[PDB]
Amino acid sequence: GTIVLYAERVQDRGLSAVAQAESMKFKLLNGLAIRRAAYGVVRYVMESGAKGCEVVVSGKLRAARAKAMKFADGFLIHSG
Amino acid sequence: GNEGAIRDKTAGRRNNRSKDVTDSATTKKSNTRRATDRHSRTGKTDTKKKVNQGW
Amino acid sequence: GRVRTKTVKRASKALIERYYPKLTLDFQTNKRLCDEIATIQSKRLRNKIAGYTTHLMKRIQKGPVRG
Amino acid sequence: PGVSVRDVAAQDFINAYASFLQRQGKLEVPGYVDIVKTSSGNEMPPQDAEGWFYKRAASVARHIYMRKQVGVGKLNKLYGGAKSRGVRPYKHIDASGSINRKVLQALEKIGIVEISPKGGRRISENGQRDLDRIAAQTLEEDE
Amino acid sequence: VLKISTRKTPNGEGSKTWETYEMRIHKRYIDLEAPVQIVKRITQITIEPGVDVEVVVASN
Amino acid sequence: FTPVVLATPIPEEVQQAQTEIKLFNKWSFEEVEVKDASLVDYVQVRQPIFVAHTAGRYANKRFRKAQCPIIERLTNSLMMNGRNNGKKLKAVRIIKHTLDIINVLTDQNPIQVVVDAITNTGPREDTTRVGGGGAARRQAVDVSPLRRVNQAIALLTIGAREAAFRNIKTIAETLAEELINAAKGSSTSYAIKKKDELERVAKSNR
Amino acid sequence: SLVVQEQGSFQHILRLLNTNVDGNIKIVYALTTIKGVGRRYSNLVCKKADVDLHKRAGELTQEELERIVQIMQNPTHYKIPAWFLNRQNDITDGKDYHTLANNVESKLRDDLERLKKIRAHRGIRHFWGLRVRGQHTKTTGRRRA
Amino acid sequence: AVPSVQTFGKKKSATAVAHVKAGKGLIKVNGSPITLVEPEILRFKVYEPLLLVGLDKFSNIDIRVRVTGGGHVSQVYAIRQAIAKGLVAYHQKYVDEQSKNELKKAFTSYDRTLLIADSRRPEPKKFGGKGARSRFQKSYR
Amino acid sequence: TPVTLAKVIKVLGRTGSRGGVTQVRVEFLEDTSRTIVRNVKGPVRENDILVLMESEREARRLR
Amino acid sequence: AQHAVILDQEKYDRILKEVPTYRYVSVSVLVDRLKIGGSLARIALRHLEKEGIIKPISKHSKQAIYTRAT
RNA sequence: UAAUUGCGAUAACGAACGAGACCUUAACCUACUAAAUAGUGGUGCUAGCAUUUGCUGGUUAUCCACUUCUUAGAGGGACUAUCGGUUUCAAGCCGAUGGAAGUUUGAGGCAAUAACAGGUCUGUGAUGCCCUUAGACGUUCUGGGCCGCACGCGCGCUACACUGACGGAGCCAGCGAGUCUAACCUUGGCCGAGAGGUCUUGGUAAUCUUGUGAAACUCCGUCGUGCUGGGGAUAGAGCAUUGUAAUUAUUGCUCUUCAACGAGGAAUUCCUAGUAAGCGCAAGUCAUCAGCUUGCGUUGAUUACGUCCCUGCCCUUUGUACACACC
Ligand SMILES: [Mg+2]
Ligand SMILES: [Mg+2]
Ligand SMILES: [Mg+2]
Ligand SMILES: [Mg+2]
Ligand SMILES: [Mg+2]
Ligand SMILES: [Mg+2]
Ligand SMILES: [Mg+2]
Ligand SMILES: [Mg+2]
Ligand SMILES: [Mg+2]
Ligand SMILES: [Mg+2]
Ligand SMILES: [Mg+2]
Ligand SMILES: [Mg+2]
Ligand SMILES: [Mg+2]
Ligand SMILES: [Mg+2]
Ligand SMILES: [Mg+2]
Ligand SMILES: [Mg+2]
Ligand SMILES: [Mg+2]
Ligand SMILES: [Mg+2]
Ligand SMILES: [Mg+2]
Ligand SMILES: [Mg+2]
Ligand SMILES: [Mg+2]
Repeated sequence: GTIVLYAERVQDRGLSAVAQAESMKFKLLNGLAIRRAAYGVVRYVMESGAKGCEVVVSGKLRAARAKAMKFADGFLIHSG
Repeated sequence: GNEGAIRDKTAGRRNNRSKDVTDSATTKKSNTRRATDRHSRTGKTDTKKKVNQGW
Repeated sequence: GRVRTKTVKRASKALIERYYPKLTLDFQTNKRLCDEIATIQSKRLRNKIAGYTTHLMKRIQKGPVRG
Repeated sequence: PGVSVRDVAAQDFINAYASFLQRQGKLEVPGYVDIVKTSSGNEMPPQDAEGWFYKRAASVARHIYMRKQVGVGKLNKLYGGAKSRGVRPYKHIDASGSINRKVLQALEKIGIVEISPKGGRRISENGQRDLDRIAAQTLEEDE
Repeated sequence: VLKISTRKTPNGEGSKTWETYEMRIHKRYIDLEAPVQIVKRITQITIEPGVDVEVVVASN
Repeated sequence: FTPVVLATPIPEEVQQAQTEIKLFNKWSFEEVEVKDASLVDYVQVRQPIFVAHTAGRYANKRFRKAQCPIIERLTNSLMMNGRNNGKKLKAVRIIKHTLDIINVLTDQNPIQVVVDAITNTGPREDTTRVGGGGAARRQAVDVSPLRRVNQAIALLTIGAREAAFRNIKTIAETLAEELINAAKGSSTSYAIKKKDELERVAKSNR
Repeated sequence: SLVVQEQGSFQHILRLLNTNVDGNIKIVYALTTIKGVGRRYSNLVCKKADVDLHKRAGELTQEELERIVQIMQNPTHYKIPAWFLNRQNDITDGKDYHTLANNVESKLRDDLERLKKIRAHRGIRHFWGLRVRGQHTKTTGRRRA
Repeated sequence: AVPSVQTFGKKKSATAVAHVKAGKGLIKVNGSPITLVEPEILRFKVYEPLLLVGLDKFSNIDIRVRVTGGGHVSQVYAIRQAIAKGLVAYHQKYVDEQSKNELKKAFTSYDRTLLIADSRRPEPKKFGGKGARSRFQKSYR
Repeated sequence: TPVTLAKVIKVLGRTGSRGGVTQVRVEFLEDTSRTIVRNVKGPVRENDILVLMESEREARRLR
Repeated sequence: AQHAVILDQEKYDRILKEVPTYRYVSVSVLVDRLKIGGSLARIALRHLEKEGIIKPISKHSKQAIYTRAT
């Protein structure tokens, strides 16, 4: 009784970093292509009124050597 | 045991001191391979279908 | 080295371009002008600006200045 | 004009009070004096041998006059100097808690300092008196 | 100001970079004289997530 | 000098000289003139100081180092060789002592003698290590007044410190000594030698 | 202090405790060239023997010197602490000693052997010409023996 | 109340608080006369304000200073500044302006930053050396 | 010894591979109306006074 | 060890007749006149000051200084 | 120009990421809101010295008042300003004055695209595949080892003394940290030469330890150039502390023992102002142990304010049969 929990939907997930990581995770885990999964996530984020958004995917798919990919659209400052 | 240790000649400084020093002491870093860092030894290689599936 | 970035000099340009009557050879009041007339997010950048638009001003008095 | 001890410089005062405490003969000087070292951060005993208790006491006196209250721990720390840890870097170290606490008791039995509330030792009302006196003596030689 | 100074590196390699995190603790107290009513009113409300409020009593 | 006193009183000779002349420890800043052209403008004397200790921003600009009183420039360069790094207080007194010594011998404003020994150990020219092709010869060069002072303060103090090393005579005595000999250079002094031998090899390659 | 005078009275160098002592040195430190008597020990003994430390080893009336030797080889009788002493709680008769001169040499031997003779690792370690107080023997002390 | 001001001086971390009331001319620091102070070699550094502007000036006023923090020199350079800042604080409100500006003139002419506190301050050291500019020591290999 | 005084009239720049060396034109005081360029060893500004140890001889470049 | 630790009557006599013309006297200066080690050196400085000859124009530790009387 | 920072030239015009802006810390506010957990003046209550009023203290509330100092909120301030030199009279640079401040104000934090088979599976209940899995490569328990010593390399510490060692005496910081379901930081009083012990005590802390009375340093003595009273390695004997445990000696104290080292070859590191160097502190680690580190303040210089000679890296140009890119 001295501790209380409440849930709470979140005003657009499209502007939550965490929301979209877990989306990607679920996308690639659900056996989705890669560029599909990324560009999809980016284009929903942008569509959700973002100023800019960037998705890196690192590690290894199918080939034995690791690679990485940048997926980005719009605007981002990086400093200060 | 401890009786052996003091009784044992061929022990203690006086002895070592009077022995030549190996040259393996004054050695180098040995290094061994680095000029072969970028050349994969796996023998294997990937392929352009597999990288194109995954990525 | 105290070379003024473009955002400084670009603002200075635009400001002189459209508020020459108003502004003077005096930074102190050119400062205060910037408040009422320009939106800037930092004291530093604003004095940084008016400081130079005051410099620019001061030598338009003795001949034109390209830009 | 009137006088304090604050109107008298550091060394002149103490060296006059030291000569005073000596002159008098009323003191109490533990007995391990001469054979003792002042601090574990030291090398040699005092060179005043027959004396230096009068040095410390008069010093101890002046300090406790200059302020509300102090203890042994404080005087230990005050009188502490550096101790060459031989080949290792110097560290400040506290001085003997015995030399002081007995310099305290001695000066107290002679009534130049009392126990104090709050804690520690306080300058005796009779101390003020007899301190400001010899202090005045010191500027009397400078007249 | 709570300082914590740690090597960025999980391991050992590299020039020895050091990095100092800090957490800033702000503490205020305001003394009031009031009856019981206002106090209990003024403490229950004025509630704010993030600020630790603490009300003692007495002159000792 | 019209004496004056209030509550906590101010000592006679203190009350005295101070308000009158603005002189050193107790030495005359008047007179004291640089017996060599140039080197003025690069040797202070006036404005006059009480002791050679100052929180002086003499670094932040290229030449303002020159404006530092030459006596305190002298002391400044006493404090070094690691163990004595910093320790201006130590030095300041050594100079007080030094000047007192210098004064005793042959009189003169001992501050003026310092002025003399300086002006007397600065090499009017020197040499650098010009390439010219591997086996480098030595191009002669006429050295700046500032460097001429700098080298003097450095040269003087050093060979006095070296003299003062490992023997009974104090820093103050050797310093005073090295100066006196160098005031009118007597070539018994470490610095004059180094000066003359610098101008010897400067001349020997022109 | 005072300009003194004296006549032929003081002789330079003088031998006591089976060693030799330079006269023209302040007597406290003079006594130190005897094995087993550091500046402290020296200081106390003469403080006990009632001697003007301001003196050298030079003056020192013959009588004064004798008493100095006396106190040195009986420290517990002439009221010198015991913690002041190079060898308290012997290890045989248990008495507290202060061992002097050619004797401190003897007693380093005696302990060292007492260890060796008992096969104590500390001893073994001595007999091997090593460092015994457990310092690292990799990098330090290489010149040595 | 009698006429008075409070001022300060600061060198490094030393801060020298002063009280310049109107009185029979005392000049004491912490609790002792200014003819003590010691350091001593530097003693004349804190006489200095008195001398530059004539000993007299202090007869209609009393002077106290108490220095906390700083160090055995930091405190001498602080107290003098407070003393002279103090003297020129007094002629600001009690004597006339011209008097004051004559005082400030013969201070800043000579000066050792008697009116103005010194900007200088320790730099933070950085990781990789025992100093702020000093780096440790490397050997390559 | 014939002393020779010359006042720096212009600072020309740094020769010497190292570059501790400054090219300077000077006006000697005892009878002006002539000039000669010298090479300095120390830091130098305008209106300084150099003691030319031999009046007539000048250099140019340095390596 | 190399002489100058005692008083040798003739030495005392040396000190009295040999300290004029010394525009400078001090601890060191006394050692330099082929005599007196630093210890008895300071004693002499106090005891030439007993009466006459030397005037104390400088103060303390390490550095002493005197001049001929007038 | 520190900067693809700008000016300018101009088939380019005008913009974005990064640099700058921004943020944090240190510097300035007798302007603003305040404070018995910060302090000042006055007043009482009170001690000492003088006495002619004075001088120097005591008194977590006996009261009044204030906010200069301390603290931290909100604002203000600086923009290389005024002027003059200099320059394509352009961006700029330089000097003087003024100023808390005029070197990106000093110092940091942040930091684009790209690269490396750099390091890290030994930080992780992050992880693939391999290996192992009961006589275990799981795990725990007892004991040793990581410290082992002919010797090579690297970071350091203390020194070779007289700008010093020693002995008294002066006596001054800043950043920190501290105990609940507990034994942390420790004042004070005693006992002890010392290390320590013992009786109490304040503090979950601007409130108590702590003004952290820190060290260099300052002053008056002692020593007197002698491997000396510099130096303190090595070693013996005793006493204590932490801990279940101290032997291979945890640390601390005392006596004694008293080495090498007389400024260091070829070489090589670090550094431009409150910096170098010297000096000590707190914090991390931590039952106990700092010769380490991260920060801190204290004393406080000499010398540049330049260049491409050395070394290192950028940029064009140019060659290429390289593109997994000279491994
Ligand atoms: Mg940006
Ligand atoms: Mg930035
Ligand atoms: Mg002390
Ligand atoms: Mg101390
Ligand atoms: Mg040292
Ligand atoms: Mg001995
Ligand atoms: Mg070792
Ligand atoms: Mg305020
Ligand atoms: Mg100015
Ligand atoms: Mg690899
Ligand atoms: Mg890992
Ligand atoms: Mg290991
Ligand atoms: Mg390293
Ligand atoms: Mg000392
Ligand atoms: Mg006992
Ligand atoms: Mg409690
Ligand atoms: Mg020796
Ligand atoms: Mg020693
Ligand atoms: Mg620790
Ligand atoms: Mg470590
Ligand atoms: Mg091509």
